Amino acid sequence: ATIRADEISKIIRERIEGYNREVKVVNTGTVLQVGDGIARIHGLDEVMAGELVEFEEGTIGIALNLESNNVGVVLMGDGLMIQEGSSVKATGRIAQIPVSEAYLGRVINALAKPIDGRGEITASESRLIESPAPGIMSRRSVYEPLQTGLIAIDAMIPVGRGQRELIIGDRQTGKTAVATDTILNQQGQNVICVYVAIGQKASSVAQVVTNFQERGAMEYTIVVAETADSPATLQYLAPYTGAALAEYFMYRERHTLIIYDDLSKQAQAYRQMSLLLRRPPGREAYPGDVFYLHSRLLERAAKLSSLLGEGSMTALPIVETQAGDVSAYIPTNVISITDGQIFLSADLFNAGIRPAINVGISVSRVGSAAQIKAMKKVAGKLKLELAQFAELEAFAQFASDLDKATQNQLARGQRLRELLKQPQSAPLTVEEQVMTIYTGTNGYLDSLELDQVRKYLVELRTYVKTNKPEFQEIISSTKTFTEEAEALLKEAIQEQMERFLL
Amino acid sequence: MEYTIVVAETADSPATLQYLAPYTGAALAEYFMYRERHTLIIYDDLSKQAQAYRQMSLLLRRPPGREAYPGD
Amino acid sequence: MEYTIVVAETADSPATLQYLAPYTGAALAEYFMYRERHTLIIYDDLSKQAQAYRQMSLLLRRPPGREAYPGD
Amino acid sequence: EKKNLGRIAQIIGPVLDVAFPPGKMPNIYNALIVKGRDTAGQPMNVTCEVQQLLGNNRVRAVAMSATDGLTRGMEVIDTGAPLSVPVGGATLGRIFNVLGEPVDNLGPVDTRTTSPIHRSAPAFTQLDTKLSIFETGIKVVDLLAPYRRGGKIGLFGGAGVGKTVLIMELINNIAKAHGGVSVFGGVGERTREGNDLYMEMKESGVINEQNIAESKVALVYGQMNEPPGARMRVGLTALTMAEYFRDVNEQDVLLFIDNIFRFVQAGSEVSALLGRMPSAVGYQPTLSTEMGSLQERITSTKEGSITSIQAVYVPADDLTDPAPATTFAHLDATTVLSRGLAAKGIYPAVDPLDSTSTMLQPRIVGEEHYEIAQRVKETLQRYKELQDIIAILGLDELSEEDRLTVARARKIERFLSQPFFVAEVFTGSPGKYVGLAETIRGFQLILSGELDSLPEQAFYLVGNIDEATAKAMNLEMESKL
Amino acid sequence: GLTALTMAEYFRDVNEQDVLLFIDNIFRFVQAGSEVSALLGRMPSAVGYQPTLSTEMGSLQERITSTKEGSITSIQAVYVPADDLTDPAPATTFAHLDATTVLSRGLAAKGIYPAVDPLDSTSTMLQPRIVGEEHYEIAQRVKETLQRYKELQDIIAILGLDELSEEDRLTVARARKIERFLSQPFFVAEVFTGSPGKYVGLAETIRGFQLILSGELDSLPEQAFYLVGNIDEATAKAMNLEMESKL
Amino acid sequence: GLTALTMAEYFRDVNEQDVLLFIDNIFRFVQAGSEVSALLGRMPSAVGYQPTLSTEMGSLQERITSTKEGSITSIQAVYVPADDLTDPAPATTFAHLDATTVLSRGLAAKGIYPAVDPLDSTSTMLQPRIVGEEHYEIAQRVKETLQRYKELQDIIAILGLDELSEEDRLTVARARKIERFLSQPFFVAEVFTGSPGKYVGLAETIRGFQLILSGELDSLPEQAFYLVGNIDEATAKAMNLEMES
Amino acid sequence: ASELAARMTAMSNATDNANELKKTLSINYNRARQAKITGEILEIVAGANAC
Ligand SMILES: Nc1ncnc2c1ncn2[C@@H]1O[C@H](COP(=O)(O)OP(=O)(O)OP(=O)(O)O)[C@@H](O)[C@H]1O
Repeated sequence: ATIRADEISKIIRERIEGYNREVKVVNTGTVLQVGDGIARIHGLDEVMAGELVEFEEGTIGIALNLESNNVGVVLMGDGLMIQEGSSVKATGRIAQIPVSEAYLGRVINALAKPIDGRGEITASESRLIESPAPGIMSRRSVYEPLQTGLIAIDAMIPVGRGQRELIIGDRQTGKTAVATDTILNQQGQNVICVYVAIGQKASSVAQVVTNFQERGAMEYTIVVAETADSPATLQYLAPYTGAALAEYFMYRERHTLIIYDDLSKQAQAYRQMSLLLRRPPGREAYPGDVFYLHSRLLERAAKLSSLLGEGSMTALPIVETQAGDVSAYIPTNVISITDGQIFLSADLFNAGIRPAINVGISVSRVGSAAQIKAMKKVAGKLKLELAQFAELEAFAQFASDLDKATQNQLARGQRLRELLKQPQSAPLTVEEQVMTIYTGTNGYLDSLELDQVRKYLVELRTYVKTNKPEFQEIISSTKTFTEEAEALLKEAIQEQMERFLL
Repeated sequence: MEYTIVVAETADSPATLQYLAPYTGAALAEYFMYRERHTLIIYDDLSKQAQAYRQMSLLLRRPPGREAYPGD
Repeated sequence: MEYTIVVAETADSPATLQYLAPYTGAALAEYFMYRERHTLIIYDDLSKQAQAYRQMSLLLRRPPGREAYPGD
Repeated sequence: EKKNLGRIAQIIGPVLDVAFPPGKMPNIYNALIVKGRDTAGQPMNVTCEVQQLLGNNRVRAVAMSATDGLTRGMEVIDTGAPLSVPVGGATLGRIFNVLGEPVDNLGPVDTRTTSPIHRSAPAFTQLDTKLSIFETGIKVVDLLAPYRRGGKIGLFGGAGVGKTVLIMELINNIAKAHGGVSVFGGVGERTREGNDLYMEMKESGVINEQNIAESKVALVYGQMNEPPGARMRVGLTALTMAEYFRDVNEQDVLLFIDNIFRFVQAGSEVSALLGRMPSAVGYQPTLSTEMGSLQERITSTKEGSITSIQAVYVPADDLTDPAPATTFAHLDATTVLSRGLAAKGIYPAVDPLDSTSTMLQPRIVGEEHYEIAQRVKETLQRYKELQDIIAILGLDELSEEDRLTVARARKIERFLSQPFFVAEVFTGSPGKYVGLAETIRGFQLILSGELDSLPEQAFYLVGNIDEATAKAMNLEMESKL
Repeated sequence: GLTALTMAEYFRDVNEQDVLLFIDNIFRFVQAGSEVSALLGRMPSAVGYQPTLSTEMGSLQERITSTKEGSITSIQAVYVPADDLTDPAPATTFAHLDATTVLSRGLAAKGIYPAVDPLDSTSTMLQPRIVGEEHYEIAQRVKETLQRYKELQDIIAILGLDELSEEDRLTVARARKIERFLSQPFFVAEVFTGSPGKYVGLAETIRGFQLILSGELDSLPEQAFYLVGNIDEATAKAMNLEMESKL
Repeated sequence: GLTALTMAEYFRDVNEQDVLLFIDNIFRFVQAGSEVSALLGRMPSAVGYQPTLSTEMGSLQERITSTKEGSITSIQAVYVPADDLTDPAPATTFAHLDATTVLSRGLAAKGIYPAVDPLDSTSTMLQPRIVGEEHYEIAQRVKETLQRYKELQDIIAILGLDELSEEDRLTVARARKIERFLSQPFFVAEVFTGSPGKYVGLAETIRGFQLILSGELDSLPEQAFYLVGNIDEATAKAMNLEMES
Repeated sequence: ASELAARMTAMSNATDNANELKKTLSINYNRARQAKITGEILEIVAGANAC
């Protein structure tokens, strides 16, 4: 560059005073050209590529790209109140973050700083940001299930602990209710969740953290929140720091669940952070590096084997398909990066189905291996039932017919699909959803109204556990839906059909 | 034609003059408007005028935006 | 085959060679065209020649144009 | 702040790169005024904002007024803080450009209390938990698609369709019902329409010619004459002029922005002028961060909500392209004003069917409100379906089961039209303000079916349900003659 | 282009005679400017041409004006690149060109040569006081009939040819006969058609279009109008075609 | 990619075996080139990639050649980005590859796995001397059927199926039967869903396609061939389908 | 009456199907417009510097 950044008059005076003289500046650098969130520093030759440099005001800067003289850094805070000529200092730790089990419940501002204000969290650091993702030998095939809570998801598109699974959708159609439902259902079985929100209007994330606080999940969850009004580098770093803050609990043999929120907004923060650098972009002006981005981000979320302790981190990123087009750039990118897709369609959520999951497109690459030995048979039968119903509804038989549906499969398929809708943020337990899936699966209840199958099954749910703890014990201990469980469930739902009739 | 100043700018006029023509006619009609007379200025091909501004600004090394039209 | 030269250029060639291959063929047929024989040249993937010339004239910092192709 | 004497080295278009002594440089977004000179002989100062630092003590700054005639090396003076906008009770009624000088020519504004343009975000200990909806004062809005108190609102409708009477009614109703106060902040407002709005305000009593600082609007007008720096920062000026209102008086402040796409267009101009590499379709790279800084300070803090209403002009009518996309990521309630409804005369012309709000859900509004709202929308859907077929068959020919649906849908579409507190100047109708309780009970009475025999025109241009029955019995009393 | 312009400008300054210059592929006079401008340091404009597209294109196409010593009639054959009608290199030439004749690939698709668009090929000389009232009314009726055919193309394409209106079916048959009849067998294109070239003045084709669109001879077969010099030639071709149909 | 290629090249060139290397997502190689040559200072190219997207990937593809010692049957799951083949990074892949199969997202959206597009998937080996005249003629006929289906897709758009005449309706029914039959429950997709895998040889699928294209199997509905292997098993599936009703 | 009602249900199916087609084609046209304009701007800006 003809206009080289380390050619300020004041700075080149420092070099011109000593040609081949007394030793260089070891860890003292003067900031210069601190503009588009990317400060540059003269000297500071001790800085490791990736070292975490500091400033005078107290703002933190990752030192990504050190050129010949200017060690260009990426300051994480706002670069507003920094003036040129200010001194900087590295600290000799490669992009670390203090992390501990005191974070469970806090609201972190992507720099391991609590933004709730009520106290400063202490820690034993032990953790880097850009750590190596677990190797191919350290990972094990996903086998343990994850009680997602939503009937549709945990029935047909199963999420397994250690299996990244994006929930791609459209704007203003769920995905945050779906993510918070997955977090909320993890009340009983211990997981150290991390709900890292990248692009969220601050009122939405405040509402979500308050909903957590009142429904109790704040005993474990970690809201690494970054507002939409945050410097682009913080919206870029927040999922990496969330992944490190959940990886600290993944390495010590404990299942975790991280949820990147609006991962399209994170890639949007990166295209901002790079088009300010004027590095060349690709399709839709993303700088092309978004794949390596979502690689460092999403390949460090899987189940480590028994060697390093059987830990896990499902990733559940939320790419917001702004277009409604699956074949955009960054949704296609994250679909290639993740182990499946849970498609939250827009037209269905406008049409009423509250978890807008449509199983036609939404598939889980971990498949039925991640489900329970109990739910696998009945969920396979239910998926085939929904295939039949989807055909019979999307296609002909509006005229009565040769095959004359609504008398073979159409009524039961409508009942099943209108059973799949959950209430807003009311997750179903494991045995509850197994019985609910079974009910419409083999065609037990077919001659109710399709209006209020939910309004019957609320009563059925409230009744079955209070009447027959044998069912809950069968599902809780053996984890297998026995024929004996089928029989006792038949009797329970018979008595509830009585209590409903009267 | 008694009352209509036809500010003509041929195409071989340089980029500056095609850029300046609407401003010239605006400065004439502005005087006539300030002295109580209702006017009516009819520009011709603002596509062509902003295209001439595009030319002169891309020559003048100003950074271009959408459709290579300059910033302003 | 006794009459058909084949100027063959692989993919592993430096992009100078995929730029010179059709010129090599054209001149080798030009000799026969001045030898009165009604020769015939067939280029294969002439998109690939312009693509390798794009490779060249973009590795020379000569500025690109439409579809990131170089100028001439 | 201090005489940070600098030279205006480079002047490209609006952008004017200034230099400084090596020690003291204003930080980013720090307003600096040049001690400029007019070619007519007046030392006119055009104010500027440092948008990008360029290293060699030279801060590239955009200009909030025309740079035509700015001499290179003219003394530029720092202010040490962002553009000091004269907030307070004083700025209640007058028209302001971005730097905060009253351009209506009435009088100088008391600059006693001034907050900077760039005050940062409020944290989560500041933002409010409960998601209370906003009882505006229009029956259509506060039944079918409620506006979120503390949240964003989008008026997709065009101009002339009735946007000005709608915003006037909203301002008068916020002054009347709550303790609130409105701040119209038109960004890139075309000065003809700006004067149209100002004169309609003055003729509506919303603001008083004679009584300033008791008015109910703080007009901040981004003209289009001004360089792209000004009609971009007018949004933030409105934001802080309303934020001081909420954080000094604890009142439900309104904030009307003219088209967010016009703000985003101004941002695109200013970024292309700065030369930073343009992003997708051509809006700036820092599009999401910029407009998030604009629209995240609009949040219900624990002092009092700053609920705003933002026009949105989608380009070529697609919500896909980034600027409407990064806007609709923010918007919490979107209500389109319909030209066909306006031509019919169902004022307000808000489309009852296509207007949607994320706040309509039951745990937010109330189970009864969500149920009656869903049933009203399903009834209006039935009516939009059968409007195809009553053209052919007629009301009596089709089934009497949903002929009642057609009749109730007529009664609903008529009941939605509210006589405003501003339409009096056009027709003399006195105007009725309708809270949520009244319209809820009235719509339950209409849709349930108690009022199946009342004439349709007894529901048109009426307020509560009791007043509607009063209009009906009035027509009955005149039916004898 | 400027060399040809200098020859014409001499023939219009000195010999005072109306010189007819032909330029073909004038778009190359902008493409070469692009290829040198990119190198010259001048920044790129829209889709990839030079920044001084308008000034250079005008600097050529403004010197061609009848200048009170003679009249330089010129016919530039612009190359609309890849049928990009919005491309700047033809878009700035549409401003300078009086009698634009937009030839369309979609009309050479069905073989109608020349593939001049009957709609878009428009002229500043189709005003009635300039051309003749009969000429103007017949051109108006032909262009309106072709616009009707283009608007009924979609109805024809999907919903069956018969399901449109019956008077509009008359308009469709009339439009078909018109858009075939406006095909000319050229003398220089005799090698591509195989048919001998036929020259027809304005009067004969005017009288032909009158009786064609007037519905009076709407009974001939369609191929009797295609690639035909004149209306009487079309009537004779209908005889020949109906004879060789049965025979 | 280069180290996989060298590993296979040592076992082909030296020890003379029929080495297979299944380089997965060779597009990621070109995208890594895009990363490095955006950061290496080299000038940018078409839409985002390096300038040498047809010489670095040329170096990867051209070293995989069946030499006189051994042959390298390589499979490369090249990944079109954003679902458009006209992209340059798989466009330069099309020129090098000779058994190109395009896995369109349409067929996987409809549920037909594998989603190999039947029109677009072509080969250099679909030749008379190479595969026999019968295989060639059947391939031509099924390509014709699917192409006419995709060409009157614009008519089984806005209008209905019943707008077609008899021959169009029959070729549409045949195309639906074929497009369904082109699905197969894989031997490794048993984890996702579907039946256990059915290995299908050429001599068995060629007979099923003779059968379907001879119109002799018109009595069967479309759901008979969906996710089945051999055509005798397809007919058995239809028989059990009618038994189950 | 039966023929005209068959034609009418064909028209209703065709109109709703063309509505679906118009929506999907508008989506394709919008992503095509964004892709075209973005590619244009990348051409222009990347050819501006030519360092
Ligand atoms: N299953 C559901 N049932 C009822 N209401 C729902 C459901 N899911 C979401 N909502 C409503 O949607 C609102 C939350 O928005 P939603 O989760 O739909 O999109 P979002 O995730 O906020 O959008 P973005 O992805 O841009 O953040 C809540 O007010 C809630 O009432």
